[PDB]
Amino acid sequence: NNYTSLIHSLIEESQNQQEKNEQELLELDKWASLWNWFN
Amino acid sequence: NNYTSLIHSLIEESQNQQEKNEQELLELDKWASLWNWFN
Repeated sequence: NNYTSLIHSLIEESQNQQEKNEQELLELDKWASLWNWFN
Repeated sequence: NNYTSLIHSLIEESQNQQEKNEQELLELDKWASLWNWFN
C-alpha cells in the first residue's frame, strides 16, 4: 500500500521531466535569437 | 523571431499538461490514503 511513497516519486519524476524539457526549450531560444542577430 | 512564440507556445502547453498529470496523480494519492486509513 506503499502506493503513497511511490505516487510521490511519480509526482517528482513528472516535475523533473517538465523542468528539463522546458530548460532545453529556452536553450534553443537563446541560440535561435543570437543566430537571428546575424540574419 | 517567430521561433520564440513557438517556443513559448510549447512551454505553456508543457505546463498545462504537467499540471493535469499531477492532478491525476493527486487523485491516486487520495485513493491510496483512503486505502490506508481504513485497515
